Amino acid sequence: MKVLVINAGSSSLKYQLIDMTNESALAVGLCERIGIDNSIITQKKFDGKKLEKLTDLPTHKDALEEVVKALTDDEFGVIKDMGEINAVGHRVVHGGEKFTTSALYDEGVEKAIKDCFELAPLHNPPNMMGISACAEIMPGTPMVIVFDTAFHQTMPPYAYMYALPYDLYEKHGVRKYGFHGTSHKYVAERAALMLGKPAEETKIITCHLGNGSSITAVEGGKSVETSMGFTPLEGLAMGTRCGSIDPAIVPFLMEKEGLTTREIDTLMNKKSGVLGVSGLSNDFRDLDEAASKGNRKAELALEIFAYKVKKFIGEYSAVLNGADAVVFTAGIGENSASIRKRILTGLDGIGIKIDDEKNKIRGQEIDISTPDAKVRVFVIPTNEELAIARETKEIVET
Amino acid sequence: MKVLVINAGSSSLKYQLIDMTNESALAVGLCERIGIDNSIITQKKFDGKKLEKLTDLPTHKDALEEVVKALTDDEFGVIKDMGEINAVGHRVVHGGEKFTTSALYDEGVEKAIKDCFELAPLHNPPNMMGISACAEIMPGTPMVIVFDTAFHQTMPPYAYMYALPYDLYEKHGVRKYGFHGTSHKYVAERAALMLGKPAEETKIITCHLGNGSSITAVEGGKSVETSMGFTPLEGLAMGTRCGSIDPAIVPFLMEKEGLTTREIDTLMNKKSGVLGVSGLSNDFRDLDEAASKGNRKAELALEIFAYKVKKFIGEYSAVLNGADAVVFTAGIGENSASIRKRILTGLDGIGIKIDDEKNKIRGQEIDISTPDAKVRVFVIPTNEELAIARETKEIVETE
Ligand SMILES: Nc1ncnc2c1ncn2[C@@H]1O[C@H](COP(=O)(O)OP(=O)(O)O)[C@@H](O)[C@@H]1O
Ligand SMILES: Nc1ncnc2c1ncn2[C@@H]1O[C@H](COP(=O)(O)OP(=O)(O)O)[C@@H](O)[C@H]1O
Repeated sequence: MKVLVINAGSSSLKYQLIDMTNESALAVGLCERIGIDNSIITQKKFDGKKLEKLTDLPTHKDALEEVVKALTDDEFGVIKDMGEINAVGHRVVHGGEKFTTSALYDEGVEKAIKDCFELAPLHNPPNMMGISACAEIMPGTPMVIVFDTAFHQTMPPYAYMYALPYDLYEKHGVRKYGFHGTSHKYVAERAALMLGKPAEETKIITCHLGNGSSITAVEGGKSVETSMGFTPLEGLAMGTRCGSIDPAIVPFLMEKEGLTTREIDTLMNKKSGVLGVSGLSNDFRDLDEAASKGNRKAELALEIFAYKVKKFIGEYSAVLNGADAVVFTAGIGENSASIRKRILTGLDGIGIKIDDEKNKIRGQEIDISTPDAKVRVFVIPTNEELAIARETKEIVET
Repeated sequence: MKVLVINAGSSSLKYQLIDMTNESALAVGLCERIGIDNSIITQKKFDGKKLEKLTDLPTHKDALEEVVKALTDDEFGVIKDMGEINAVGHRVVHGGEKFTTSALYDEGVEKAIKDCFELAPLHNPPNMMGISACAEIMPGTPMVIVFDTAFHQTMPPYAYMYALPYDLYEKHGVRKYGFHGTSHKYVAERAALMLGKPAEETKIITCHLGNGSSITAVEGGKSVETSMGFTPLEGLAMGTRCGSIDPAIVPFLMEKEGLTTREIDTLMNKKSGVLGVSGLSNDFRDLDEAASKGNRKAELALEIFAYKVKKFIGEYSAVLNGADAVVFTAGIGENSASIRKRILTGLDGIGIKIDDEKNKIRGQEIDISTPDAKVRVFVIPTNEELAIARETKEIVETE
C-alpha cells in the first residue's frame, strides 16, 4: 500500500507519500502562499532530487492538484498514476475528542468534527481547508482522520473523571481527554520492540517533551493515564503553559488583576510556562545557555520543568505498578541530553539510572540506561507523518 | 501548666485540655451544630466518663462558655475553675507569608489572619471565630497561634514556585504553602521511631486523609513537598474539594454558565470532591456504606479518591528517590481499613505490600506491611493537639 499524509495550513500544505511496504518516504513536499500570490510548491524525491515550481495556488484544492502533479512527474516524481495513492491521512487535535477511533471520514464526520468546535476552550479549530480538498481531487480514495486524543480513550472512569459535580461531565462533557496521542502511541510500539517482547506484556511510560509536553502511562499497549486533560493546559509546566497549579489561583488572579475569562486563559497558555518564569524565552535551547551563563530565572525555570517530569515518572510508576521502560521523545526529549539528566538524576531509588555517555548521543534510537538499571530508558524520535500513515493503513486494512 | 487547644469549624469546636506537666490529656470534647438546630457539646475524661449536654449554641462564644462548664463539672470535669486554664493554643490554616511560624496572639497576627481569609475560605474564617469566642470568655488568658503552613516552609524554590508569570510571585506572593503541617510533622516523628532510625536519616510519605486530605514528602524530618498549594484546594480530591483539576476548566465553566469568580470558587471548594461525584455526601463513612450497598456514584467517588492518593504515593517516591515508609493518618487513614486497602493495592512493583489482616486492626500504631516489603506502611494516629500544646507552652514560657 501507499499512503499520502496531508497537513493543511493557513496558506500552506505539507505532504508525504509513504510506501507502507518498507515505510519509506518516497517523496516529501510543501505548498506555500496558498490563496496569496507568489505561490510555490517544493518537492523532494528520496533519491536526492528536489523540484520547485512557481505556479499560483488560489485554493488548497488547487494546491492538492499540484501535489499530485509532483508525485506523478516521471523525472522528479515517484508514481505514474494518481491511482497509486490508496489512502490519505490527516492529524486532528481539537474536534477529535469523543472519538475513540480514527474515522474513515464520511458525510457524518464533518459534523462530528464540527461539533467539538466551541466545546472546550480550544484555540485554532480544525483547518478543514486541506481536508475537504481530498473529496474533490480524489473521491474514490480512502481518507482517514487521525485523532490526537483517540489513543487515550481506553482510560478508566476513575482516571478521566474529575472530582467535580457529576452533572458537569454529563452536561458539558467535562473529563480528561489527553493529547499527543499519535506520538505517545508510536514510541510506545517502538519501546516494546526494543524490549524484545509483545506490546501486550509491556508497561511503558511515554514522555513527549516539546513546546507543549505530555506524559502517558502505557499498560499492555494501551493508554491508561495521561498528563493532560480537558485541555492541553493540564499537566507539566511547558514552553508557555502553567500546567496543574492550584485551581483557586485562577479566580484569585482574575479578581486581583481585574481580568476576564479570556484574559486568564491567555495568561495560563501563553504568558506562563518557562517563558513566564525565566522571563527570557519559551525556547529551551536558549534557556539552557542563559542558565549556564548564570541566569537565575532561566535556571529556576529549568528546575521546575525537569522536576515536574520527574514527579510524573514516579506518579505513573504507581499507576502501572512498576514500569519496564521510560521513553523520551519530541524536541526536548530527543536533542537535550542536558534536560534528560536533570530529569533522570536522583531516581536510582525507583530503578532509574542512565549512562552519561550514551546520553550524550543525539538523534538516534538508543537505550541510554545503565546495564544494571532495573528500568530501561529509551530515547525514541517521533515520526509524525509515519505515525499518521500507519494509522490510516490500520483502518483501511481492517 | 495546662493548655487548651481549640479547633473551630463552621459549626463545630474541638477542644482538648492538656496538662503539660506530665503531658497527659485530661479531657477531650467537641461542640456540634453551633448556630444550627439541636446544638450539642460532648466531653470524654481520661477515665472514660462521658458527658453530653443538649443546649442551644448560637455562636462559638456560647459553645466555648459551655466548654468551660463541661471542663469544670464537679464529677465529670477536670478543673475546679476557668483559672486553671493557663493558656489556649489555636489552630489556623493560613497565616500568609507574613506569618509562617507559631506566635503569641496580638492585633498584628489578627490582621494577618483576617486578610488570609481568601486564601483559606473554608478554614481561616471559622478559626477566627474560635479566637474570638476565646477572647470573650477568657480575656485574661494567653493565646498562642499555630499555623498549618509552618512545617512546609522548608520546601525548595523549585517546588513552591508555580510555572506562572514570575512577577505574580513578587506582586501577589503566589507560591505553594501546604497545610496540615502540625499533623504531617507529628506522624513523621512517629514514623522515624517505628523505623528505629534518626529522623535526619529517613524518607517518609505522610498521608493525612480527612475532611481535607494532603500528602507530604518528608526528607530527613524536613517537608520537601506537599500536595496542597497556595490554598487548601490543590492536590487530592476531598470531601467537597475538587483538587488539582485542569485550570482551563475554570474559565470554560465560567463562560459556559456565566459563573462569577466568587461562584466558581464556591463550586470548587464546596460542591466538588467526593460530594460532587457521589451526589450523596462528603462523609467517607456514609459513602463507604452506600458504595457496598450498590451505589455507583458513591462507589466511583471512593474509587477516584483512592486512586488519587495512590498516584501521589508514586509521585513523591520519585521526589524522595525511594521512600522508607508511607504513613497513613487522620480521620480516614486512621480508621478506614477499607479505603486504605484501595490505595495500597497493586503497588508491589514499587515495593509496597500490606498484610490484609493487620490492616483490619483499629486505631493503633501498627505496621500493616508484610515483613518482607521493601517499604514500611505504618498506620499512625495523629495528635495535632499535643503538638499545638507543646508549641503554646514554648511561646508563653519563653516570655
Ligand atoms: N471508621 C471510619 N470509616 C471510614 N471513614 C472514617 C472513619 N472514621 C473517620 N473517617 C473519615 O474521617 C472524616 C473526618 O476526619 P477528620 O477530618 O480528621 O476530622 P475529625 O477530627 O472529626 O476526625 C470522616 O468524614 C470520614 O468518614
Ligand atoms: N538541543 C536542544 N536543547 C534544548 N532544547 C531543544 C533542543 N532541541 C530541541 N529542543 C526543544 O524542542 C523545541 C522544538 O520545537 P518543535 O520542532 O515544534 O518540536 P516540539 O513539538 O517537540 O516542541 C525547541 O523549542 C526546544 O524547546
